[PDB]
Amino acid sequence: EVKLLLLGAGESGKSTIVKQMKIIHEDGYSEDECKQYKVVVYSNTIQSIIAIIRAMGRLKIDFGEAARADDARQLFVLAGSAEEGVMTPELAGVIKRLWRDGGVQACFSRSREYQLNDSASYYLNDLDRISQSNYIPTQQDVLRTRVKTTGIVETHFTFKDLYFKMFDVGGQRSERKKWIHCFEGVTAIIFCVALSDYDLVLAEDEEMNRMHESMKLFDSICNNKWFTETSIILFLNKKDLFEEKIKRSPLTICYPEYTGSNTYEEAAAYIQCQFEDLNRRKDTKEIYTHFTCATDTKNVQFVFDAVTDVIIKNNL
Amino acid sequence: STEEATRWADSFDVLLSHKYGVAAFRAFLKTEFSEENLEFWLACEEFKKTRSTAKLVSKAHRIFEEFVDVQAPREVNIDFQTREATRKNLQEPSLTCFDQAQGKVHSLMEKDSYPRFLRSKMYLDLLSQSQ
Ligand SMILES: Nc1nc2c(ncn2[C@@H]2O[C@H](COP(=O)(O)OP(=O)(O)O)[C@@H](O)[C@H]2O)c(=O)[nH]1
Ligand code: ALF
Ligand SMILES: [Mg+2]
Repeated sequence: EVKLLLLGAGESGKSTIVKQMKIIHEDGYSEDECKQYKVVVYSNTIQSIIAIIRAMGRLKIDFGEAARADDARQLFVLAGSAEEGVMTPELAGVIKRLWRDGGVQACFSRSREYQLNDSASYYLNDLDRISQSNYIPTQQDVLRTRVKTTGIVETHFTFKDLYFKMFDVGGQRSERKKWIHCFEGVTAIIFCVALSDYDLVLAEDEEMNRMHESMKLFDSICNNKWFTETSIILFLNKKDLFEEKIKRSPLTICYPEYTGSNTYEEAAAYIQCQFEDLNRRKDTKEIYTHFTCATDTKNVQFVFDAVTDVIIKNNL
Repeated sequence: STEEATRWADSFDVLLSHKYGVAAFRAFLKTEFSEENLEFWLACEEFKKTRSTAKLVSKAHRIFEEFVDVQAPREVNIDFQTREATRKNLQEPSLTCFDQAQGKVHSLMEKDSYPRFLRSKMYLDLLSQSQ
């Protein structure tokens, strides 16, 4: 038996790692299970374009074309039209024209100044495909969905003749008073950190840098006496999003002292160092760090295999 | 009984419209440590039935202290925008004071907890025992 906790701040990738365990180590996503995520894909798409439009007021950004004003009004009225899982051609076209507008794109480019789902552009760039009447979400579409977790959710699966009791939790501040319930007899923690958080603020506190929040939380977890004998695994996640973002948003936003390059390898390495430095028992305890893309099955399978080996080796 | 238990799976709102569906979902949410969502949602439904202003003002304050404030013992998982709108609404409470926060919490239960409820051992036992 291995009791495994997935911890981390909101949106760090915990439940996505959980989806990957189902894909790799449990039963996978049937077509019928995929179909159940259609209304979520639609909602994520609709809510994302709404969020960008709404932000254009806060940000003092006009539409590239005046005609989009009526599309925006139409979008707000239609927003409920797809709660039964049908995106009307009308809604689909409204969204397409808005997403292609230059003002909207200027706002999208500045999404760190508001709250926007990571999968927004993923879906919006695939609007033609996802809007067809016969649309069935793909396995990657499912992995990309955003559903906020509340509470503590236990699942199980077997791997390398081990029985995993896996606990997935909510990451927002309001949720964290609940975590203690699952802190007994923990074999391993996978602590997820969104690398791409470095220039974002918390949805629950817009004057808190998301990576600073993650650092405080990791400090708390890594050094908690409950976990002295627990294998601490750090997933520096959203490596794909980070690779893209680092070329346009400087790391100094998060770490004003950073004098390295704004390149994936250097900036990623620096973040790893900042998190690993939070270990106040370095002579006594390892952190097992991996750079991850939680939406990439091949990557998570490889990393989780490695993680399992660490856990076996640490329970000999 | 089996027609009622199977009716809970028709949609989240159909579940919520049945007393016994609410009770089952409550027991389920306790097992996932997320029952505050349902108790907040039910509190808001009750609030909307209030007939006097003094009663309305007091209940709005109690709901906010219990569920909405950052220090609330049963703080619901809502973003700053939603919590702040609610805070502002509390200055001159009306029957729509919690609509934004209630909608967010409804969506949270509907999309996260409710699909797992429908696949739960608890619900499957209720179905198999029904009638
Ligand atoms: N591109 C990309 N998206 C990711 C990655 N990890 C998570 N996501 C997405 O980020 C969003 C938040 O992830 P989620 O697992 O729900 O976060 P949780 O709150 O920690 O459970 C979801 O829409 C995921 O599809 C990643 O490594 N790369
Ligand atoms: F934001 Al989460 F699970 F931490 F949805
Ligand atoms: Mg989650």
